[PDB]
Amino acid sequence: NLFNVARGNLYLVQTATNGNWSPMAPVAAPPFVRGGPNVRVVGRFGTI
Amino acid sequence: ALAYPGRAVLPTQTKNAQFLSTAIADRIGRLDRANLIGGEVSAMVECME
Repeated sequence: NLFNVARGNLYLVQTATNGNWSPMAPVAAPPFVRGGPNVRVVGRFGTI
Repeated sequence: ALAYPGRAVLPTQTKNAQFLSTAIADRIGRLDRANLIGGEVSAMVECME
């Protein structure tokens, strides 16, 4: 992180807020894990 | 892009794309080049295209 490299995967939920925000060190829980319930991994080509 | 059909970016599910989506991802490019002398040009190279 000193060398401007962050690790770990990136979430993109829409979180409209007015409160504190700190995307680097989120205090809250992750929106979901990679193999959670009702989650789905998008294919290989990203084909709509 | 025309000699390697397995390398295409597939945007939407076209009638082409529902066949190219079944393309195996290691049937592309060179396979096992058989060069003898290190530094000189190779002998023959087996490739899939």
